[PDB]
Amino acid sequence: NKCDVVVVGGGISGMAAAKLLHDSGLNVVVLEARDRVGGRTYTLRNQKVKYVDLGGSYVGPTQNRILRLAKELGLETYKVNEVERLIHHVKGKSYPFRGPFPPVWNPITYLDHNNFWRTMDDMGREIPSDAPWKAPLAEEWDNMTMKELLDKLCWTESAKQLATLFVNLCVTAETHEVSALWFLWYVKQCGGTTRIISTTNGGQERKFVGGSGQVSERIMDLLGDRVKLERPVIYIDQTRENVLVETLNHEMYEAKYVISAIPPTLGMKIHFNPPLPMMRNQMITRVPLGSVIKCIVYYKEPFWRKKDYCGTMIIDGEEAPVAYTLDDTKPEGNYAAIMGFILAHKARKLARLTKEERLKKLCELYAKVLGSLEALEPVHYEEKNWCEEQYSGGCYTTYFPPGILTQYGRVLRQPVDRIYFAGTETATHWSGYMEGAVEAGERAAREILHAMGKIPEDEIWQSEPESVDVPAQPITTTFLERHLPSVPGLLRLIGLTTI
Amino acid sequence: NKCDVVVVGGGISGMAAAKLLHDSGLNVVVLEARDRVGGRTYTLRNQKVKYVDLGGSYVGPTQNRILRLAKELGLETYKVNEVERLIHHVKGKSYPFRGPFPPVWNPITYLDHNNFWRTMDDMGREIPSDAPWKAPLAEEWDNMTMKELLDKLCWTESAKQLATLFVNLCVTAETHEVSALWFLWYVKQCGGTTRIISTTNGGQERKFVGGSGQVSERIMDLLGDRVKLERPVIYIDQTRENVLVETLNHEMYEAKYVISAIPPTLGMKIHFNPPLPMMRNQMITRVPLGSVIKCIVYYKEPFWRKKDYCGTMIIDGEEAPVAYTLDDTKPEGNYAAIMGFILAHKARKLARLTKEERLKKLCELYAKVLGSLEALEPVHYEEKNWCEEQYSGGCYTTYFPPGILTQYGRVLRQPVDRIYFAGTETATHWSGYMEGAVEAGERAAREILHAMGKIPEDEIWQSEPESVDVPAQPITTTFLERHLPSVPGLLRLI
Ligand SMILES: *Cc1cc2c(cc1C)nc1c(=O)[nH]c(=O)nc-1n2C[C@H](O)[C@H](O)[C@H](O)COP(=O)(O)OP(=O)(O)OC[C@H]1O[C@@H](n2cnc3c(N)ncnc32)[C@H](O)[C@@H]1O
Ligand SMILES: *Cc1cc2c(cc1C)nc1c(=O)[nH]c(=O)nc-1n2C[C@H](O)[C@H](O)[C@H](O)COP(=O)(O)OP(=O)(O)OC[C@H]1O[C@@H](n2cnc3c(N)ncnc32)[C@H](O)[C@@H]1O
Ligand SMILES: CNCc1cc(=O)oc2cc(OCc3cccc(Cl)c3)ccc12
Ligand SMILES: CNCc1cc(=O)oc2cc(OCc3cccc(Cl)c3)ccc12
Repeated sequence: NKCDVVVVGGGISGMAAAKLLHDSGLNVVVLEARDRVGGRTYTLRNQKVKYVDLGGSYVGPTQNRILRLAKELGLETYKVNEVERLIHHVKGKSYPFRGPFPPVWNPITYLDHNNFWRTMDDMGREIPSDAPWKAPLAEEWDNMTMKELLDKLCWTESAKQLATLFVNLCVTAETHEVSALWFLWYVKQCGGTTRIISTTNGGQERKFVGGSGQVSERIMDLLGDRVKLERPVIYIDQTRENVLVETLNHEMYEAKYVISAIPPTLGMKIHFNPPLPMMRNQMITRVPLGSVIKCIVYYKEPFWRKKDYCGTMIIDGEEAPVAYTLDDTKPEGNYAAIMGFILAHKARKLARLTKEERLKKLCELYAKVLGSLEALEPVHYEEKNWCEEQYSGGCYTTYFPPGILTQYGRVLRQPVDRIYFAGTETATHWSGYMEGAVEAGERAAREILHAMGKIPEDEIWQSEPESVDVPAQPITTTFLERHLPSVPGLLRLIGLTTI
Repeated sequence: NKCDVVVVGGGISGMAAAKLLHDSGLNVVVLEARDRVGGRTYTLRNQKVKYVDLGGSYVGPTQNRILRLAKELGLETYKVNEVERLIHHVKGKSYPFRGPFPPVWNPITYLDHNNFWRTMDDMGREIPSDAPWKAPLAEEWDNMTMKELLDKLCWTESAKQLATLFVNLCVTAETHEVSALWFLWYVKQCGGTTRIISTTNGGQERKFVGGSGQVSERIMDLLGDRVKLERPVIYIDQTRENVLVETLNHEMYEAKYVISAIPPTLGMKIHFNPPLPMMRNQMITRVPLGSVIKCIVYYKEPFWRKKDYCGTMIIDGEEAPVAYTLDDTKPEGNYAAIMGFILAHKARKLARLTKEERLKKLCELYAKVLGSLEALEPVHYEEKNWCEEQYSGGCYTTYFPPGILTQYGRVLRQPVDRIYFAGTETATHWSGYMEGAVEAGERAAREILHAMGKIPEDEIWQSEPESVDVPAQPITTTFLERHLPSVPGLLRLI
């Protein structure tokens, strides 16, 4: 019943908030809808896999908050396999390569690809991380889909196809579904194109030994009976001196403040008294989550390595159920496995199939991409379609359709009386990720500490020391990358010389 | 506790469903979240206005279901005033006109405007009302916004500005917010551009004497204690023999079937056991409602009529708070008033102001457009910002952003075990309107009657005889309207 702060949601963000408040000496309760903590993270354990992350998994350089939290909890990381060659599969053929981006040989196509990535980052620099709606051309960019932007920017089909895959993979949505402003913000607030797409030196560099679910689990262990499982929140009443929070299983909690640590749209599952202000009322109906099935195929051995393939495949084309894979083999070299994502419309299309039918399609794809009959011999399979989750709404995160971020973005983390907002969606650095979950949960917690007069205003937002274990190499460009013309830039140059 | 069918929501759709089931001899309960019925319809009564519709108000020819239901309940209509001239206000000047479309005099602009409207209806002819995702170009059109389509189609700024207003007014959303496929479906399923934009012979022809709220109120009267007010549904459990429906005020209802008669996205406010199927689970997060403030300014007399203006104003441009008005004067000629809509982003922008600040802005606009100082002397004001409503989500209706209708549209009215789906959003003719509310409520009710083996499958969807009181006249076009080239067509000829 009675406490200082009720945290709604026991994912990483809610757990990080609750831990900070608990450590500060406050009495906290975490009300979690599911029979488990972790939310969009979920580590399955069984004899066949030992452990496997079926939700969020990867961490990397510049994600210093999740790294610090995990380290404090006694967790370790290991590096995702990228020793051997990556594969880009396009128009039914595989092209091995090294470095984060597939090589492009055609001079015109090269200019177009180079300009595409450069322009994404150029536009990103115009967008404040903490206020994307303040970008000089916010309205113009928000009123266009990523599809429209790619149609304008990409003078080759090659670049447009790879860019489309980029968007699908980053935000588990179609290019025509999402705002260009929001997408450009999302990439920029992860540190840019190179950082977001990279394994070595990027977001996919590492995983936690034993799974990411341990973050939320170990915090639950620290908090003991303060975490209440199978307590879906249905009602929040702020009309009286103390806030009243009611659960589906009929319990009532009373608190000074509340942290909402759930996906923004999932605030719709709560009836509010008094009603939410107009802007938040409408915002929470305008912010869907993406669509993805995470699929892990197990093999007797990591046989791809013998062919000098690391297990990374970037697979273009409608027929391919999976557009991206990574080696998911244990650091010990056993439980050989390939992780793949079925993205956006394909998650909808292929959800119709049986688990066995999806396994077959994935193996047949991998056999072709890897030129390896061994891919047709899986030993085990695990998968999770996040689209079916009542208490997530999708994965990885919330996307903004055209027009929404400028009109409603400012209220995303604006407090509503004594309700403060956590959740990765409200972060300003790696929003959408476990890192963002920690940033937002701790910031929301500190907003409450400030409201209680326990800390000064300048302590609400806090910098994070760089990890000593996972140092971040800077993102660099070459002179040629900086200065080579775009395709229309080249055509202008040609038209000028021929005059 | 125990009944045959629980209807969630006591708007027109839920009430129409409940009435049909009740009349068929089933025991029905309507669970309504608010302390009132009517939902997106709301008639306010006070001495100053007598009555005023602050929500849905207009009905017209081809909307035979709402007309039949209202007539049965003892309601009458009257005609919205369209005797005198309409006004199109463009680049700071008023241009009076007659007929449903504002005239264009420049020959290039004429071809562009003519082509715009014609093309909307041309495209609509390929979109099945009951399955827009089956349009031959469904994916191509769904993956584009209306902004993109208008950018392609409109060779003049004049046409683009008017087309933009058209979209904003029809669906209370920006052109860049909405799917082209969904918008073209929406217009087509109302009978096309002429029918949707017309007062005389169209959707805005009539209002109900005493207000549209009387539809839901009078059905509540018929059902008596079967309607439970202030019972927001929070939980639906279908794991057992009978469906269990729980309300926020702790009550439990048990039924054979449920009708969900709430806006699709408001399904999110209900916790489901077992969880919803994947497609519906995500669908209900992808379907927002539009944004609108409905504003009624009252005057001593309908002074505009003296200048041979009917009170209809179509007002282009960003600066104007209100893009469209109609005369809201009572049939008796008293309670003179102008109804105006503050649409889409302007609803968001102007919500920050006080009621008095909005009144001043509207009066000053109307004085400019009507060319009358009388507009500066209001006697009363009423308004309603539908964006603030927890149990509507907005008004008039649900819009589909790009990519959604093709991917999720088919599950809108697909039953989930023993839950059937009503609500105007699930209609196939005048979806978005009170007419669609009736169609969907009655159809959902009949799905349940069929599930119970009480009627055959071919009786689930039923035709409606034409109203004798509000007969429809045909929509016509001229030879020149049909055959004049577009701007690029004229350029190809050159
Ligand atoms: C699903 C997914 C996510 C993911 C990804 C791959 C998949 C398939 N890959 C990632 C990766 O490699 N690295 C990374 O950093 N992130 C990755 N993501 C995203 C990541 O999982 C999320 O960003 C993060 O886990 C989000 O954390 P957050 O704490 O913000 O949100 P949550 O996990 O969704 O937790 C919300 C909790 O609230 C509970 N809930 C929901 N509604 C209620 C109500 N009404 N009452 C009480 N509790 C509620 C949920 O059950 C959940 O536990
Ligand atoms: C708001 C509006 C609507 C409108 C319009 C102008 C405005 C400002 N102009 C119209 C017009 O001139 N002519 C016309 O035909 N329609 C016009 N519209 C739209 C019209 O009002 C709607 O199409 C129609 O009213 C919709 O009816 P429907 O029955 O389908 O939906 P509803 O009215 O929203 O009713 C839903 C009810 O459900 C209750 N509710 C919501 N959640 C719950 C839960 N969880 N539990 C129980 N009840 C719930 C709502 O309170 C509501 O009463
Ligand atoms: C930021 N989005 C999350 C994300 C999770 C992931 O597991 O792999 C990615 C791989 C990505 O890029 C791989 C890549 C490499 C080369 C070209 C293209 Cl298009 C994409 C981008 C994002 C991700
Ligand atoms: C479809 N939407 C509902 C609707 C309610 C209404 O009250 O007036 C309208 C007026 C409309 O059109 C008026 C009009 C006339 C001439 C040109 C343009 Cl752009 C619009 C269209 C829809 C409506």
